[PDB]
Amino acid sequence: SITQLFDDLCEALLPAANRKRAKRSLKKVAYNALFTNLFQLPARNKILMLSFDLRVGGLGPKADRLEELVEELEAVGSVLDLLVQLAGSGPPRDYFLNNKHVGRNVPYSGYDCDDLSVFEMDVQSLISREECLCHSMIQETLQVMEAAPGTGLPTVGL
Amino acid sequence: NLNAVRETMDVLLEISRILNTGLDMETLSICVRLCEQGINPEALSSVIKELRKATEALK
Amino acid sequence: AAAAAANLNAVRETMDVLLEISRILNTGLDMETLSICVRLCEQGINPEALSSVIKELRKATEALK
Amino acid sequence: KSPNVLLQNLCCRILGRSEADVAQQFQYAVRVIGSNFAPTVERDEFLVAEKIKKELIRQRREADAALFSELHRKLHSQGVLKNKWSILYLLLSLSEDPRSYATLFAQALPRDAHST
Amino acid sequence: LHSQLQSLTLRRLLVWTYDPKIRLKTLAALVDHCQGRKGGELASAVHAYTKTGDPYMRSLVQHILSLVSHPVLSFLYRWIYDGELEDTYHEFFVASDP
Repeated sequence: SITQLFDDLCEALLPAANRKRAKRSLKKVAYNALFTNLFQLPARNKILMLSFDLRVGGLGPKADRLEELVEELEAVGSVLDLLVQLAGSGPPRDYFLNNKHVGRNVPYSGYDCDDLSVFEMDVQSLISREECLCHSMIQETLQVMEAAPGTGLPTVGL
Repeated sequence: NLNAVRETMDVLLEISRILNTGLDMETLSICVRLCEQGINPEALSSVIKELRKATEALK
Repeated sequence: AAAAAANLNAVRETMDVLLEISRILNTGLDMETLSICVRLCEQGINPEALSSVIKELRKATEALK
Repeated sequence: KSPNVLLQNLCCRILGRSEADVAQQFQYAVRVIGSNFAPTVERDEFLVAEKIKKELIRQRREADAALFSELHRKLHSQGVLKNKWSILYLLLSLSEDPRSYATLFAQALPRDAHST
Repeated sequence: LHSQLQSLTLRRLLVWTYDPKIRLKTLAALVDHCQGRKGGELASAVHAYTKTGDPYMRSLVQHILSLVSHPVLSFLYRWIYDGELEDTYHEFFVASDP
């Protein structure tokens, strides 16, 4: 049902509410764009090149997880080759973290000051989020409260 | 077999979640089954990025 | 033009001097491999980490030979 | 290029293979290089120089210890090299003797004293 | 801490120096429990600090024990394989008679 699997795909990406002619026109954009590439390298390596860029900017264990799944997905190759293409298109606690004070046999470390320095940035981002909200909540409504009479109002636009 | 092809489809969602791909659960099974036909995946990367483009012009 | 050819000369010099320091120190590197390790060290990378890798891939190419 | 694609050329130079063949080693090279990217010791080419002379003198090769001093100046003469500490720190580590204790002698500073 | 004074304040120090308020709490109370102990009797009074359970202290003191008990295991591996005990100061628990 390859002629239908493109028809069901065009429904999901259609945002819910003419919804009867847009699907007819969006199926054109699906075909008008599918045959441009057709007119005109291993698989796991492309993940590692993205695994590297993970570890550099921190978040090591997540990168050790991305490789943990592709190792069990072996025991389909063309599917992961599609996900690596859309890697950047997406939209933008645990106390048993470092916590040298809990464990069975925790090894000697001495002060770190590189875990407490990335434990105050975990808090500084919190106070900087709940402050942009109050900057994006008093702005979205004062831009309407003070304007020309009848701009932001939809009933006056009739 | 449907128990196996469910697990193999469930693991594949996570590697598409941490790779920050916008594919939700429904569009994934559509694209997995469509890639399972034999279509070249280098082209599917363009239709999804364009369907999402013309979708934004509406909103 | 010219300033794009004067830079290709000042790089073939330095890549020829680093090959002299490489032989009097008796590193097993050659002119092709050494240009990879120089590029990496320009972006900023731990030479204590990068040298552990080369000391390993050269240590595994023998188990296969 | 980028360091991630550049690390794979290295695994193809040392091991003679194509990138579709050798992918277990390149999985081990991303593990070590990554999470160990930032330099850990204060950088100075002076200290690393006085350790490549001290090493070529120790092999009774006192003539090449004074030739290096003339090759290390030329590096500064041309000026296309930004990090001269790194490439020497590496060339020294891969050095083999054609033919003990190191907590007594001069070691690089730790960078832990500073608030990195 | 001194390089940043050129910004940090009092309330910012409390979090910076909240951990070294503990290591300087065990060590400053580990040198009083073993005051007059010399020789092995000291390596036995820095081991009575491991029965604590606190995962941060039991993994600190259990490291100082691994250094203090190195000389003790130096006589032992000497008085077992060679039988030549030598300690001008009386530390080993095997006392010889001239």
